[PDB]
Amino acid sequence: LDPLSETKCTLKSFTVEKGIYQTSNFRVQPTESIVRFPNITNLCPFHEVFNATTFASVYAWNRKRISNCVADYSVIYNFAPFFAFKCYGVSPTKLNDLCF
Amino acid sequence: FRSSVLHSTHDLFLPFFSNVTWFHAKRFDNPALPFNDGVYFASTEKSNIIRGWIFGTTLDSKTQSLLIVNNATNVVIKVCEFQFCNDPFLDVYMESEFRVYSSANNCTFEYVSQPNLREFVFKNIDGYFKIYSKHTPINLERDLPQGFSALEPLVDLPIGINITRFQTLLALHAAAYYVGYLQPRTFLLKYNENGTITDAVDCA
Amino acid sequence: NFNGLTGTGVLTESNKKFLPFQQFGRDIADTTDAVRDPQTLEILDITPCSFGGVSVITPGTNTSNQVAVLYQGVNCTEVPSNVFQTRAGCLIGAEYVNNSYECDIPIGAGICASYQTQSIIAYTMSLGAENSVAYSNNSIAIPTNFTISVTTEILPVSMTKTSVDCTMYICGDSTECSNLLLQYGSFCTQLKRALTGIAVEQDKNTQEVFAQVKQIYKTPPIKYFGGFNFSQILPDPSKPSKRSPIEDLLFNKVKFNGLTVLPPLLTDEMIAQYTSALLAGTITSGWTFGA
Amino acid sequence: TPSALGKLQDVVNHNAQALNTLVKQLSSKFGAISSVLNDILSRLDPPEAEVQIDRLITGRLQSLQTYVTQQLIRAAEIRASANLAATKMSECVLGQSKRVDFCGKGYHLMSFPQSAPHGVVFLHVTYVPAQEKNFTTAPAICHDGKAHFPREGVFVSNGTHWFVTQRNFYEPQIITTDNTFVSGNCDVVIGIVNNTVYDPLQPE
Amino acid sequence: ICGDSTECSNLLLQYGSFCTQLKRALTGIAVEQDKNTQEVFAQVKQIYKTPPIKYFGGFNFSQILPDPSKPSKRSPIEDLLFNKVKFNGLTVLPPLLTDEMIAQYTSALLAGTITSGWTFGAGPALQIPFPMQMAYRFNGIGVTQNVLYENQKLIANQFNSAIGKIQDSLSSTPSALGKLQDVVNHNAQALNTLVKQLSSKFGAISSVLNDILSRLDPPEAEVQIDRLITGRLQSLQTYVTQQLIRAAEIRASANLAATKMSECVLGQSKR
Ligand SMILES: *[C@@H]1O[C@H](CO)[C@@H](O[C@@H]2O[C@H](CO)[C@@H](O[C@@H]3O[C@H](CO)[C@@H](O)[C@H](O)[C@@H]3O)[C@H](O)[C@H]2NC(C)=O)[C@H](O)[C@H]1NC(C)=O
Ligand SMILES: *[C@@H]1O[C@H](CO)[C@@H](O[C@@H]2O[C@H](CO)[C@@H](O[C@@H]3O[C@H](CO)[C@@H](O)[C@H](O)[C@@H]3O)[C@H](O)[C@H]2NC(C)=O)[C@H](O)[C@H]1NC(C)=O
Ligand SMILES: *[C@@H]1O[C@H](CO)[C@@H](O[C@@H]2O[C@H](CO)[C@@H](O)[C@H](O)[C@H]2NC(C)=O)[C@H](O)[C@H]1NC(C)=O
Ligand SMILES: *[C@@H]1O[C@H](CO)[C@@H](O[C@@H]2O[C@H](CO)[C@@H](O)[C@H](O)[C@H]2NC(C)=O)[C@H](O)[C@H]1NC(C)=O
Ligand SMILES: *[C@@H]1O[C@H](CO)[C@@H](O[C@@H]2O[C@H](CO)[C@@H](O)[C@H](O)[C@H]2NC(C)=O)[C@H](O)[C@H]1NC(C)=O
Ligand SMILES: *[C@@H]1O[C@H](CO)[C@@H](O[C@@H]2O[C@H](CO)[C@@H](O)[C@H](O)[C@H]2NC(C)=O)[C@H](O)[C@H]1NC(C)=O
Ligand SMILES: *[C@@H]1O[C@H](CO)[C@@H](O[C@@H]2O[C@H](CO)[C@@H](O)[C@H](O)[C@H]2NC(C)=O)[C@H](O)[C@H]1NC(C)=O
Ligand SMILES: *[C@@H]1O[C@H](CO)[C@@H](O[C@@H]2O[C@H](CO)[C@@H](O)[C@H](O)[C@H]2NC(C)=O)[C@H](O)[C@H]1NC(C)=O
Ligand SMILES: *[C@@H]1O[C@H](CO)[C@@H](O)[C@H](O)[C@H]1NC(C)=O
Ligand SMILES: *[C@@H]1O[C@H](CO)[C@@H](O)[C@H](O)[C@H]1NC(C)=O
Ligand SMILES: *[C@@H]1O[C@H](CO)[C@@H](O)[C@H](O)[C@H]1NC(C)=O
Ligand SMILES: *[C@@H]1O[C@H](CO)[C@@H](O)[C@H](O)[C@H]1NC(C)=O
Ligand SMILES: *[C@@H]1O[C@H](CO)[C@@H](O)[C@H](O)[C@H]1NC(C)=O
Ligand SMILES: *[C@@H]1O[C@H](CO)[C@@H](O)[C@H](O)[C@H]1NC(C)=O
Ligand SMILES: *[C@@H]1O[C@H](CO)[C@@H](O)[C@H](O)[C@H]1NC(C)=O
Ligand SMILES: *[C@@H]1O[C@H](CO)[C@@H](O)[C@H](O)[C@H]1NC(C)=O
Repeated sequence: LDPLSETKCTLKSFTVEKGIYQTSNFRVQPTESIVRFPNITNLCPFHEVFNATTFASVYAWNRKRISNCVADYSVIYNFAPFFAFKCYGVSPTKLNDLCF
Repeated sequence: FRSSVLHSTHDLFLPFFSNVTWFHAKRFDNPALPFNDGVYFASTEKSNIIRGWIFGTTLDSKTQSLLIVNNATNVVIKVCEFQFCNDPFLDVYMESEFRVYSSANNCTFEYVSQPNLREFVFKNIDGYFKIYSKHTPINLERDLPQGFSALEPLVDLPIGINITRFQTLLALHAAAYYVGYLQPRTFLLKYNENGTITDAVDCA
Repeated sequence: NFNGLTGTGVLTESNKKFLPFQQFGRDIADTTDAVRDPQTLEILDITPCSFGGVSVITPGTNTSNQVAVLYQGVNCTEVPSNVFQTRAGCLIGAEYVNNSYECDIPIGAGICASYQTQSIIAYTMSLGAENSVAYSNNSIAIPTNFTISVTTEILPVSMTKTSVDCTMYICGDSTECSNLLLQYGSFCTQLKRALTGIAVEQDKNTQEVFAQVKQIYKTPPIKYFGGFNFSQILPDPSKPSKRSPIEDLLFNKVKFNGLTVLPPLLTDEMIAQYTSALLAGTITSGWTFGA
Repeated sequence: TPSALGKLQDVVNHNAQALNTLVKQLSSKFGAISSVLNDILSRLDPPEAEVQIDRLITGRLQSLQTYVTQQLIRAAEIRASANLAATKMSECVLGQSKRVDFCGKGYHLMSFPQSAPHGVVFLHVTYVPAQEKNFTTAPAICHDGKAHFPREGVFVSNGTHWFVTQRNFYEPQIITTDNTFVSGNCDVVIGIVNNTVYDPLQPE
Repeated sequence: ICGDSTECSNLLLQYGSFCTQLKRALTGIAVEQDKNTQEVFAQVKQIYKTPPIKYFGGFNFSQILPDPSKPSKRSPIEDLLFNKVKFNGLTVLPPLLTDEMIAQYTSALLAGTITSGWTFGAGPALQIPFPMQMAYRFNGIGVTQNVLYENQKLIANQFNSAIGKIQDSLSSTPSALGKLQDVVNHNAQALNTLVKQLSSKFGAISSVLNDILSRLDPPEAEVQIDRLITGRLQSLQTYVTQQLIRAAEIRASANLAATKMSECVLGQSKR
């Protein structure tokens, strides 16, 4: 309620005998979430995956390795109407907050 | 960053006054040295002679291997399952050579970023492959002059491959280098007001 | 959260000179106090925002209810009706007066508070009254009178001798728990021996303080010694325990969970008799019986 | 002024709160499920009850160790205080101490002991000077062509006459031979003045 | 122990009043350091002032008396002495008496001891010429009063040459003030030990609470967080015990200094 009340709670008594009693502490935290990572530059080549016209047949599906890059999965909603988007492994939407 | 403080850390350091192998320069002195927990590399080549480093355990296209060729213009760091024979060489013909390896299985990593006593430290721990470097000029006779030259971090790339041996290749058509072995010790580093290390003290 | 480095603090434009590879800055306490932005290469300093035990300056609830707080170690600009910036921290609830008085409630470096016209006020304590000694190479001052002043000094002598049972306090009338206590070694033996040593030490302290006399001296029937009245220190037979009025005031003004309190070896009557013997000796023998 | 006897009140309060805090930690729940043991052995399996109660033993054993350490520190402090009190008894009550501010504020004459709960109170009868008057002084006196110095006292002047009085009490005495010394001539004393020195042997 | 962690804060309440005893012990030391200075320097209640700068009996007190040239109002010896002697919840509290007030107490004691002798220790400060003041001190050690009067010019020269050598003695050889610097050295190294044990590894997967709370199961990681609470609370207990021991040592030293002031400065001692 007031400094006198927490002073009484610290001494565990309803009376005070004219002293300087250490009661509590103080802090401040109005904001957070400042710049974390540097310029995202080396994007993963999702252009030659979702925009490539020449796709191989299902019996001879292509195998393309994606590594050493930043996978901006937000571009999937651009190069395709995301009709049958279904993530069976981790999460459909929670995909940019984890790494492999 | 550290400003005018003394910091002691238990890490793989080169022991002071230890036993370091030297190769006093077609004479190349490449005996396919082994690779312990750390290799300290230093050279005094004339001009762009010692610009090759390979790593790996078995090297017979069965384990991951390293191939760092400077190409006189960049730092071509590529990780793949190369095939190294009993004697690699870089006898160009320009600035092109292929007889170093003969196969490439996966090639899962590539790094081609841009770059007279040159010093290097190659460490592999927790999957990462730490790389340090430092270039300081010398003018006296070739005797590894006494002093202090702190090595700055260069690449620090994560790979995760297994490395137990390493070899150095030179381009052909002085060539002296040093190979030191890092050991688990405890040093006492002194940093200046700008963060530059001035001297170290081996506690053992 | 610079590159994963989590923390909380103020970020100001730093004048440090890092190296191209360095990203963080540490002090001798292995604490990150300087950091660089990952996008822009500008260096920033990390300082702790605010923390300090707020001491509520209270003049006692028996007098009044107004209180004052003291945010120790922080300015008055980072706090959420008088506000004054003392060198010990921001003080809220008391104004600073220029007059200097005696230090009543210690507030910090040279600042003390008191309940005076009411409201709480802070000021610079006065070390004493100014007295210019009129020195001269031929001036002397000789006292023409005197004043017999009886001062009091209070010093503790002994503590309360206590002894605690190890197993009965830790577990208590238990068997499955007492078996695990045996695995802890002889820690129970150390505490008991330490408490017995403390008890015999308090007994020895009482003996060395009060039992300095070899015999017990008593005063003759009270008569006119020299005009001095010792009735305040001499015991009286009309009151039990044979304590003087001063000792009576001293005595008036000043379950077992495995722990017990041991009674003193010398009771309140034996110490009273030792004090009476010391007094009777020092009034009829002076410094002679002590030698 | 209840704060006067605060020295012994603090002792008894520390003796009380040390036992009250020790028994208050008995009802604690250090990383456990319940503070009492009957609700642990009769509710949890023996393989887990021995692990859960072991943390309660360490919490209560640490409380006993802290209690014993604090009691030892307080016993050392009280032993220092009791040694001081015994020395003060022997040097103020059993005699007269010349040590200033040891047996009261002023010139100690005698002291009286008084018994107190877990302590002792001394009554210091001190001699305090007061009501002083300023006078003119001189280091020596030149009467018979030679300097004179007071045996036990000081030389004071009320403006016209000179007298020798006690250093701590005002008692003017006529400067005579049995109250002054004789050493040296009247040339090395800085500030020596003239005055008559009486001699009871000359008229008789 | 926690450092802005809600899970640790609510869990620390189960350890009882261990935090209360540490704060009470640290506050008992704080009020002890202020009482020590009040018993050593705060001897007289009257702030005596030195007369205008002159000579008393040929003795040159320019090295111990305060000079109005410097703003700190400290004597040359005090200046030479002074010229060579918050993070992670650690807050250093300022002493009740500042260095300016301690200098004023010292100046008052000095003006009392050079203009009144030991008379200001038992009561009012009585005027007395410093030549014949030291003459009384010769009579106390068994030397007649006439020796000082016949060697006053020699006593003043030996005194002034000795006081002047004190500056050269305490200036060079910095090991002379080692007894007083070791106190702050021990305090600083104890604070460094207390702040460095925060990054310890008492058995948890990491030293930071965020690296453990985000990795392990919050309801399961309680038994591992408690392993760091005990490691950090025992460090605080060790720090408080060492501080209490050093406080007892400093209290003994301060009582010795108070006896020294009351007997050597406020009077003449035969011990
Ligand atoms: C990360 O990206 C930011 C934003 O693109 C970069 O900041 C920009 O860096 C450039 C190059 O140093 C600065 O210079 C020039 O500014 C003028 C305007 O005055 C502009 O017309 C030029 O095209 C050029 O950008 C630019 O001022 C600066 N802008 C900001 C807002 O900071 C930053 O350099 C990048 N960092 C890395 C390591 O790539
Ligand atoms: C590095 O060494 C090589 C040969 O050992 C030097 O020749 C250059 O080799 C690179 C590839 O290794 C060539 O880049 C290529 O460009 C084509 C487009 O023209 C692109 O489709 C390829 O994927 C590849 O990136 C480069 O053209 C070639 N230079 C010349 C003049 O033929 C090379 O100069 C050395 N230095 C560097 C910085 O590469
Ligand atoms: C460094 O190691 C080499 C060998 O690894 C040492 O050379 C040997 O020296 C001993 C004498 O102590 C000889 O008996 C051996 O025959 C040498 N072996 C070889 C292969 O030459 C060399 O002494 C070591 N140096 C230091 C400073 O320890
Ligand atoms: C640390 O960095 C500072 C800043 O660059 C260096 O100070 C410079 O020193 C040179 C050589 O003495 C001067 O020419 C410059 O004028 C200085 N800079 C400034 C801003 O005055 C300092 O020398 C560096 N420390 C070391 C040990 O090299
Ligand atoms: C010594 O002093 C005490 C009190 O300080 C005297 O006791 C009082 O004596 C008067 C008689 O004049 C009584 O009216 C009071 O009731 C007494 N008070 C107490 C507390 O006993 C005592 O008489 C004095 N001694 C002498 C010899 O006169
Ligand atoms: C200083 O003291 C002397 C000594 O007592 C004073 O002289 C006396 O004066 C009275 C007053 O007439 C005479 O009755 C005495 O016979 C004098 N005695 C002597 C020894 O001379 C003198 O008056 C005092 N002066 C002052 C200024 O107080
Ligand atoms: C009073 O004191 C003065 C000063 O000490 C005496 O004057 C000195 O007398 C001696 C011997 O008579 C001379 O050798 C000195 O040269 C004198 N000094 C001065 C400064 O005059 C004086 O004799 C004393 N007695 C009287 C009656 O005056
Ligand atoms: C006392 O001694 C000092 C030096 O030992 C003399 O010099 C003075 O020194 C102080 C600093 O301690 C300066 O503040 C003064 O300005 C100095 N004075 C002079 C004249 O140089 C000092 O003169 C001596 N005092 C006397 C009265 O002789
Ligand atoms: C896909 O590639 C074509 C060229 O092959 C290009 O014109 C187009 O902008 C790319 N992106 C999309 C979304 O079509
Ligand atoms: C893989 O690395 C380990 C070091 O941890 C080494 O002992 C082992 O021999 C390496 N494997 C091969 C095939 O060399
Ligand atoms: C302080 O306490 C005393 C004793 O209980 C009481 O008589 C007095 O009235 C109190 N002060 C005030 C201002 O009420
Ligand atoms: C604010 O804090 C700084 C830091 O100690 C201090 O120097 C200053 O006097 C304080 N007050 C103001 C008004 O800046
Ligand atoms: C000395 O002081 C006492 C008490 O102050 C007083 O009773 C007495 O009359 C004084 N004597 C003289 C001579 O002034
Ligand atoms: C000594 O004491 C007795 C008894 O009190 C008394 O009668 C006598 O007068 C005293 N002597 C003197 C000189 O006062
Ligand atoms: C004492 O001082 C006063 C005031 O200065 C002065 O009038 C008086 O003469 C002095 N006493 C003596 C004995 O000189
Ligand atoms: C006392 O000091 C004053 C002023 O310095 C001086 O005039 C006088 O001669 C001195 N007296 C003696 C006896 O030295």
